[PDB]
Amino acid sequence: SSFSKAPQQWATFARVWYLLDGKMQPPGKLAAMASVKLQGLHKPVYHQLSDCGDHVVIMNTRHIAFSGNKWEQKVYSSHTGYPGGFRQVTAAQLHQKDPVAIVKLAIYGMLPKNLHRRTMMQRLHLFPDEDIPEDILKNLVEELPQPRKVPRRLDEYTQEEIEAFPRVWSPPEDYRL
Amino acid sequence: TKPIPRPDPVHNIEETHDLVLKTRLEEKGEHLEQGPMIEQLSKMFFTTKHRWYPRGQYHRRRRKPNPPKDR
Amino acid sequence: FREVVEILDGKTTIIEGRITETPQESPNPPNPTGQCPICRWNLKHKYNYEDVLLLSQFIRPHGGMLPRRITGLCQEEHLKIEECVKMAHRAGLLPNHRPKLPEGFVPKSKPRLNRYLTRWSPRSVKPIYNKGHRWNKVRMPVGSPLLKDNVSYSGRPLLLYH
Amino acid sequence: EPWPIHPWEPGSSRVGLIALKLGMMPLWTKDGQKHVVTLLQVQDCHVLKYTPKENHNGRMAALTVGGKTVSHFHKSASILEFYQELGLPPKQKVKIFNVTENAVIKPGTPLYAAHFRPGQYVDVTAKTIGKGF
Amino acid sequence: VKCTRARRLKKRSLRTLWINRITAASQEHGLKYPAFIINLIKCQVELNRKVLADLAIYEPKTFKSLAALAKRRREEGFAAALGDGKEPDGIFSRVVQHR
Amino acid sequence: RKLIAEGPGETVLVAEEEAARVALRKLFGFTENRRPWDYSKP
Amino acid sequence: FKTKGVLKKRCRDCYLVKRRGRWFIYCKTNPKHKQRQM
Amino acid sequence: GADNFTLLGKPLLGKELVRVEATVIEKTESWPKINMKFQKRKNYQRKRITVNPQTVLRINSIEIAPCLC
RNA sequence: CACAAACGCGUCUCAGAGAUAAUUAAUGAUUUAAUCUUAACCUAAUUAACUCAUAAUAAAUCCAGCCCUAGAACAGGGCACA
Ligand SMILES: [K+]
Ligand SMILES: [Mg+2]
Ligand SMILES: [Mg+2]
Ligand SMILES: [Mg+2]
Ligand SMILES: [Mg+2]
Ligand SMILES: [Zn+2]
Repeated sequence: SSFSKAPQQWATFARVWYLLDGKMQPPGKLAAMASVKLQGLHKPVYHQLSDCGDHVVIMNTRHIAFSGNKWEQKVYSSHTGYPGGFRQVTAAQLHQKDPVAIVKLAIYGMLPKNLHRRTMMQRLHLFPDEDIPEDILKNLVEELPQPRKVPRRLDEYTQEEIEAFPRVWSPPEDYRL
Repeated sequence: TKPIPRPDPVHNIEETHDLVLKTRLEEKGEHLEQGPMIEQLSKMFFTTKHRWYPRGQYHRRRRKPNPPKDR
Repeated sequence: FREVVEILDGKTTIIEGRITETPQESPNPPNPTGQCPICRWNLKHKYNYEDVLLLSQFIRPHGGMLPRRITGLCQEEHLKIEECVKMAHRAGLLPNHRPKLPEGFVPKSKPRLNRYLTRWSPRSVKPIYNKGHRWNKVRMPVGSPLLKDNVSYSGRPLLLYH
Repeated sequence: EPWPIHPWEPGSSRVGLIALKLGMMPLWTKDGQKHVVTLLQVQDCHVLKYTPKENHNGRMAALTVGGKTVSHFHKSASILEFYQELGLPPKQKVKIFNVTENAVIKPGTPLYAAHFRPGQYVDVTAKTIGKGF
Repeated sequence: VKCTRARRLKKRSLRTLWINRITAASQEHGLKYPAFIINLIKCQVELNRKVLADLAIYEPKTFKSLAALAKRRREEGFAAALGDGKEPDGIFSRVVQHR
Repeated sequence: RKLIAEGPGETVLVAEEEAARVALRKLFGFTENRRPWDYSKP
Repeated sequence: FKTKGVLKKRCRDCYLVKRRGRWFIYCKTNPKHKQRQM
Repeated sequence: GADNFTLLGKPLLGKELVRVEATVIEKTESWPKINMKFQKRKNYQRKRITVNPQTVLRINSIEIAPCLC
């Protein structure tokens, strides 16, 4: 690139901020791509000893969509240490109290279990809604695509689509709906 | 491409305190204790606070004075 | 379609039924020799809970499902359609098929938790406090076994229990 | 030139005081029962500083109240400088009170024991007697 | 003792490191590592994972061509299966045997 | 409206000078892709 | 109720019904026929 | 390859297309590498030192012929 | 109770909201009846935990010496009018 030695090294090991929307996206699929960016497993210059790592900003974390009945079946448990201090909280209850706890715990368990996990979690920014400080917004570079295609409801289909889809059956005229 | 933000600290860089006296380069300092200092740097560089503390004489002395250099 | 009208006119009640024009089946189906409507249009093993345009033709205006006798579906497909409609309602789709109750919409509650592919009902599942190790693991169901016969373009079997 | 005064509203909280505990006395009621009362004296009570609602808790404003007068010669440089700007002698103990926005008082306003009318139920917070190890 | 055992693991660890760099540089072009390798071997390009990692870092343009080559070869394989199987081998899928 | 050089840097002022450095290196035929110096027998 | 393993109808008026993820034998004439699957 | 083009082989490039020449500099021996095997509480230790001969090459020039079908 | 204190046998104070399990009831479809629904929407009566409102904590950088209802040491509160 004919760069000088100093600016060439700075450009290669630059930090990049990413934006990742969370509107109706499962936290597991949200954490899978977020874990890669935090570690730096997307840079061909990756190495665990090096401090390569990218900030990730996740917005709309109150609107995550757990698949199946995991809102009532999955539980998050912790112990305060004192006797009789074992607390088990359902996924729905935890999300009702701390909006970003579901996503943060999902990522916190997927990163490597070394001592760098504490360091690389500090680069993760979570926001319940689209209320981001202007300082954070000016740092962003690009937005990652949503991992799950959000299905559209019946009222979101245009009248052209409704007429295009064939009518499968012919109901009788004398039936009362 | 967007135009270069040249005059961003236009007044911050060059501010005249008054037109009767010469400007003063008084860099005020607080010199916070080790406690508040580390938590200021950790928030500044988006790191933890455990690596900003110094180390003992044993680890300092065993570092190589002249590490090999390539290129 | 027929509708019932009940009118009160001075201590006299009049009940009458009126016939409303009904949309008919499309003229040319790809498979005219089929028996039930699903396999007549080559829709066998090709629909899921997302296909609202299909599931909105075998349901009542207030969220219920039409009987198998009227529609003509085979028993195997009728249960699959019944399962998809239940999953569609819980997923948040079909918002105009809920009954209208003016008194109940004003007292809002905790915001709805987005969900999809819910096999059971929200009020009938108990938390898994004691999950268990890998040799005896309580797996949370997702989707329904009735939809395991759908075509898989990837080729990997669908993971129903996870 | 005090701050504007608003009429009472439901759910409003008032400002407390800092008092000095003198001792105990016996007191009798009209039914013949005997009660013990503790004499709490307010010596020097002035509101010191006012913190906005969004800078302290986000729900209720904070009003700072000082204790009895102490000597200037044994306080910190910052503490003496803070009182010099307001124009009051140094205080012994300083506490933070949670007060709603409709009951804010301009700093430097003196407070008296008449702030409490007889018949009311009040709380008391202070360091208990230390018995060592 | 730890010196010799780590020496055996030195070759394994570096091989694992190269695959992560190849996967990272392949995902940047929208192509997974399993698809990038098998569809490059079908083009009779015998490059080990060591030099592919080096091309990924110091040759961003060339690694794109190899990634572009793999994607074109992969899209030809699917076309043959989708057809009757009697389609003449693709312009890039033709096998050249040296003898 | 034609790109001739581009340079990174910590700040805009430092990066802009590096952009001129790349432009001068390309104009003077002293890039890093230049033909290596010939050492064969004349 | 009577928590039992297998549900059987003791009289012809007992009707099966699935509530809260379990099958319940509800009877109107004889309340003693109420059974609950475990 | 170069900045603007790159040539791939299947799996090798012909000798008439690209010529690469290298010059031998040093024919030396590697540093002493230690290979030891040990088994617990069986009194078995084997220590041997390996000195692998090595050669250092200098690559001088890479030339591309303009013959290409 | 032979210290200016400690102490009990003596005196004082002790709380709102959410949320639930079994169970009970309304509306209603697969099954145009009926039916509390691992059918949908809305809604009702309802164990204890638990969570929270709320309350406590809050001043960076006088400190040699003396006093102290502060204290093992180290700390802490007083030393202007007393
Ligand atoms: K039923
Ligand atoms: Mg004491
Ligand atoms: Mg009915
Ligand atoms: Mg609290
Ligand atoms: Mg002191
Ligand atoms: Zn019965």
